[PDB]
Amino acid sequence: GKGNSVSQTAERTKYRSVRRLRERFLLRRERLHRVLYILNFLPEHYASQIDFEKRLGKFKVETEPKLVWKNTDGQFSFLFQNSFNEMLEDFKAAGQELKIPYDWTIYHLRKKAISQKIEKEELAWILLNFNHKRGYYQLRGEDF
Amino acid sequence: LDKIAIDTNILLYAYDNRDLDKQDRAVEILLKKPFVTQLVVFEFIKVLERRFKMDKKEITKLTIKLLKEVIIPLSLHRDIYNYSQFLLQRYNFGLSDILVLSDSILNNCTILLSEDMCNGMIVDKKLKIVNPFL
Amino acid sequence: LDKIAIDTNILLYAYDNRDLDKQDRAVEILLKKPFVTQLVVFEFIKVLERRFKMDKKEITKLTIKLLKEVIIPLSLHRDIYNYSQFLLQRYNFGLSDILVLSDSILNNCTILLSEDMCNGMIVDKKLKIVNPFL
Amino acid sequence: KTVGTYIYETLLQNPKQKIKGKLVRTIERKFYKEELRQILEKQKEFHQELQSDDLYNDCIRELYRNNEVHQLTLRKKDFVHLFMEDIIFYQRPLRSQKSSVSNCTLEFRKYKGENGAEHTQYLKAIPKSNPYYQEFRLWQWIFNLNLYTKDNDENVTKVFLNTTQDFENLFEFLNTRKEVDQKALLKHFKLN
Amino acid sequence: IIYSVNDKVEYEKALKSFARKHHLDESSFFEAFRKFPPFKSEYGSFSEKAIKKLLPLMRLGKYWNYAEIDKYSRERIQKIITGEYDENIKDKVREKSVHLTIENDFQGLQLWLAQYIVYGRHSEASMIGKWNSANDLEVFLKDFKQHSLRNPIVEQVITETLRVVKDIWLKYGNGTKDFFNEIHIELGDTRYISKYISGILSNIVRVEDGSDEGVNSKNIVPGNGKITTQLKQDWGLNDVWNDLILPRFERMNQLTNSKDFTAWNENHQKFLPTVPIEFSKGFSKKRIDHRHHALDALVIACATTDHVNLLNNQSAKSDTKRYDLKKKLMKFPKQFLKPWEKFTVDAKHNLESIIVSFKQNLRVINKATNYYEKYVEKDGTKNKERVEQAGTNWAIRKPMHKDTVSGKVDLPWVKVPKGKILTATRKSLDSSFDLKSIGSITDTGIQKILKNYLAFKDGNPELAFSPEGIDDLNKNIEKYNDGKPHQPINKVRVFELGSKFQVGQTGNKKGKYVEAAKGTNLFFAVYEDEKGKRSYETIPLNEVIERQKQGLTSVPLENEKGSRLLFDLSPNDLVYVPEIDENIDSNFVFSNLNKEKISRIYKVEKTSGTECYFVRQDIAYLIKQYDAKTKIGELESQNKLQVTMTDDRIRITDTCVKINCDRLGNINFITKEKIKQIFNEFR
DNA sequence: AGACAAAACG
RNA sequence: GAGAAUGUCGGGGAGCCGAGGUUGUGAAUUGCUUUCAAAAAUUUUGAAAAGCAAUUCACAAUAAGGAUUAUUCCGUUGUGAAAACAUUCAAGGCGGGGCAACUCGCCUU
DNA sequence: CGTTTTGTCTCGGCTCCCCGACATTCTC
Ligand SMILES: [Mg+2]
Ligand SMILES: [Mg+2]
Repeated sequence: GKGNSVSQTAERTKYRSVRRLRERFLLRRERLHRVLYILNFLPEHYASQIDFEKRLGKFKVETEPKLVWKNTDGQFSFLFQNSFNEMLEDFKAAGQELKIPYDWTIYHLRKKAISQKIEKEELAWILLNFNHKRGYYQLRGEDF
Repeated sequence: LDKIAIDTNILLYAYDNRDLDKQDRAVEILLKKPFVTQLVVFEFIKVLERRFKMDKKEITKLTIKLLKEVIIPLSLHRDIYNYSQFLLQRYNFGLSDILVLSDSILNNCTILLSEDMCNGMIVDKKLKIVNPFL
Repeated sequence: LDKIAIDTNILLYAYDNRDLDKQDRAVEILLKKPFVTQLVVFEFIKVLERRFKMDKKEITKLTIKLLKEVIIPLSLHRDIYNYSQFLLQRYNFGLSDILVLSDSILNNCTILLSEDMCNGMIVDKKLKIVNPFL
Repeated sequence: KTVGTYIYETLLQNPKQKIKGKLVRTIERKFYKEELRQILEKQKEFHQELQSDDLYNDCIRELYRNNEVHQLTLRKKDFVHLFMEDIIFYQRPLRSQKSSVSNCTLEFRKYKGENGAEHTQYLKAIPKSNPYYQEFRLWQWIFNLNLYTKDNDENVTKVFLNTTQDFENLFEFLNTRKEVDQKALLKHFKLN
Repeated sequence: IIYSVNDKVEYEKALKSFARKHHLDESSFFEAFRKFPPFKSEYGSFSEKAIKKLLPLMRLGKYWNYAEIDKYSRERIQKIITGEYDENIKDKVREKSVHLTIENDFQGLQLWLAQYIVYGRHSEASMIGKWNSANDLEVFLKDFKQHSLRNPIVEQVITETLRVVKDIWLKYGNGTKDFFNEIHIELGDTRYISKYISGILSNIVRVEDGSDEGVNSKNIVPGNGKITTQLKQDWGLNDVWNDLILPRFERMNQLTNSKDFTAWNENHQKFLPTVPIEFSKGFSKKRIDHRHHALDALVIACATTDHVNLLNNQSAKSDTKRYDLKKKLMKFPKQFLKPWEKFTVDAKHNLESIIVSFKQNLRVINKATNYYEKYVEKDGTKNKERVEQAGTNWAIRKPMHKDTVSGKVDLPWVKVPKGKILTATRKSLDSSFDLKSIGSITDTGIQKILKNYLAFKDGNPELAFSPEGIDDLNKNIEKYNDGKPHQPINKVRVFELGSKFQVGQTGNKKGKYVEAAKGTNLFFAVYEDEKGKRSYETIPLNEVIERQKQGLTSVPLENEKGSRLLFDLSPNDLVYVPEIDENIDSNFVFSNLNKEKISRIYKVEKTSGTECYFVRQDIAYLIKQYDAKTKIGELESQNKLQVTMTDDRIRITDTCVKINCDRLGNINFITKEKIKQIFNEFR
């Protein structure tokens, strides 16, 4: 009587659009994986678990690799120690604390890359992080 | 009041139309949802594929049809072989007929419908053969 | 690690001594207590009574002996006919062989041993036929 | 400063800050694109692999082994364009809806398919912005036009549009405009 | 250029290229045209070709020239001026084209004239059409296109109406031509289906003699609520309906232990159904059943064109001219005469023997086709084209699970009965957290802190767990945690003990536990053992998915104990519950259906575990629903019962027997002819 | 808001 | 009644994108419970492990699943037994458009 | 076991096709 998405077809289309966005994000990630592997940027432990022959760029079945966490004999260790130490130095200068999660180093590298050299694995981490968050954009544009 | 089973010949006479009266009689039985033994089903499949050469697809579809709506298959009883050996000493029939009777009795079937089994004969005081077409 | 079933031909080659090597191979299989389908048992009984004319008593006794000590019968699965119809579209074999494969798969059998079934062929990604005598 | 360093400094000041979903939820893609362009440009000055034309060609073939046209087009670009423009920030355009446009009620076409049948293809309607449709509509309006006098409400027409010259004049006047109204049309004939 | 290149970079490149090919300075040109507003999306009735054809005829003066008229139109012009005879030219033409004596008269032609001249049809004359059998109707149904009407609801209603009309035609007239002498329609927003259905159905009741011409056949007689209600009141069908629905109202009286649901009246000397004012929000005596639709159909069917004319134009301007219709149709103006003597008796006897037929949607898996772009190698060349996906790829036609995903936990301090698991999900901390709820948090330190805070707030969650209260608690978490520090609290994992299944089996999907989606318990299996006792089960949608993928039946034919499957029930299925004394083992004989038998027909509504809820087939809306406060309802808390509504109150699933009904509500039971045909079709 | 699916309460 | 044109209000379908939430992996910090495992006066303090979490960050999945390597996808819609379909669907040619892929029109069967 | 109570994924932008209802002018 009033009308509120009262249609099975509309709901199906909504689900389909969600799935399509997800699939295209995955495709972008896989293409990044392939390009970086050819460029020889990915860390060896990370690259080892990604298929590059049949299921291109995809993770090998029953694996959840992390670019920065290396698993040696069941123990996970952070990959970028010196960058973490630099971030801790900056935090100490800011006078806050000296105990922070390792993964915060991504933002310190993002700041540092603007005017300093960073390791290639760090660049790959940064690029995938950018792929994760793309931002708002309108196709037409037409600056008002 | 009395569990009733059937043999292959009943369903064959149903499937055959050369003999209108006998086909009618057999179809009349089937209106009562009579029980049946899986070996009857398998033998029916064989005869269908050999004498009538009907397609495998059609025979399977009709088997499913009948087993779903008309008749009721009887679960195979694990004591069929031992009982059949028990029946063989006192009874001299075809081992196939003996197996059919063994499974029918093991499922408490009270009446078996068939022609080529010496009608009226009682098997171990538990199941009397009935010849319906007479 | 893999459920194993057999067909009639294995037990026949066991029962036949014209071919010492093949009989030996078939008996060698039987040392592993392979599973089997009731339809295999019935077909074995028929072939025994037709080709070899063996007595009903002796055939029944041997069936009981084998089913008791060597092999393991597989309970008939009520989904045999529907699955067989499902298999018929993708597979063109004898309806008897299709029924045997249907029951074997429905019982989680992982390997079926037989000759006249186009060895090495995989049935619905669940059971690979193995030809042992080669 | 770029979004990354903004987040970094907000994190330095308040180590308890929630970033995802609280500090920055959604912002114009221009911020991300600018930050990534700056980062890639700066790093291209240090890592030789970003300057190896062989590696650029290798990546292009990897992604576009079957599209020689796009390979050739990309061969004139660099890793910066490949990373931002083609891979990360590539947004597909809308699908064409022209196939769903209605069909003409008058003109058909007939053709015989591979099945030995003879079936009809339809002609799509004309976009109303088309000059042809504009002319058609303008002629229709001209023909339907007819004037009346306020005082006695009589069909005063046939005295101002009676010869083909009058109609040619009206059509010439209408073409030059984009819209007509009471005052313009009445003033045309000198009427008020 | 403006219309086809709808893209910024493309548009500027096209602009610059155009400015180069034509010797125009590309300095102010792009500035002028870089901000051209895009054309609005709208299209005309005709294509470009038709407009090009029609313009030459419409133009006049210097813009008009004879040579601009195509060959066929010029031939037609020559024929018309000549006045000769052509089969493609009608008499109405020469009537209209009397003035077009000379070729020069073919100037300034309006749309209709030029249209006819170019194509030879005086605009759209329609085809009227006439169906000669049910084959035409079924073809119409087959070629119907989806999404072709206002909304899915009207489309579904119209399509089902057409299917029902076809079924009636086949059953009662063998689909023979002009079997239906006349068709009447009524609706009682919904107006949309008023005209489309009449237009479609005119093809069945039309006359080809030329008398019946128009948008709708003269035999289609739409009614109005006035005629229907006045016939119903005058004809006493209101009395029949009241009698039919009364027993529900005495049942409600017993249930309430009162007498406010039935009112004595002395003018008729009987009880009339009624509702107390408090339960009179939107009550309507008609909508509480499904048979009033049929009653209205019956009322409409006997209303002749005279009745509708009389009650739509009762204004006569003179008593005499409409006195004839009054006498022919009204007893002496007091009441209308019955269509025949026993109309009330026939209507009662028919209404009491109407089985409601319910449409069912049991789609689970359906084949789907996937075409994707891909480079194919043909004739030594790689070309992009659409390849079809191989293998069997099913599409699941139901939601497999609810959206919320919970994690599995093991709390030593809670007892887990066998066959059940604990699943915890995050929830926001708000005023809805009382001690009972606070007892369902997995973390014990959080339980301690929350209990302490709530106690400090007089044990009032509304005050304790308001946003201000939560802020204060986070500020001072020390005081409620024995002084030991603690991270702020914003969300807490609450656990529930139940039966939740994993979402999948790959990756981390094994760590996701979900509940069955709404309306997915579509199958309810009933087995029976050799003894006779019945076993009941509810098959999960997933198991049904594998079973149907394997080509097997949805419900297993045998349970774990080996009890044979008696049958499976699904929502909207109809079952018959025999009387307590009745022994329906091989009954059948589903033709002698009297009011008593039909009164014992129930419809499945929902299922869970071993529980199956039923509602009598003729019930549409409850007299009163259930409210947690008053705690009364026509069918208790669930608005549906596991047992019969009659005083016997027997378990329906214990003795019910499934039945099968067609679109027209006729039961189907195996018969001699049926069995014969079963393998006659194979013979 | 509605009504299913199942926990929860006796 | 039908047709053409121009406006107002609604409805339907499809498409390109965005932000969270949830579950799980790893980490930083702080807790609750149990057991070990000591010191001390049944009770108090300390190390370790396990269960449950909290705050924050990186990452994985997001209908089970099935394709594919195109900058492609199918999976909650309808019909109904064919487990088959609808929702893409011919050929040419003459042009417009672009860094080109690709896109928009015209003409004849 | 029989009955009642309870919880159930949520929000933003923009474009491009179609249909219908109601008005106005005109024609058949
Ligand atoms: Mg026999
Ligand atoms: Mg064989």
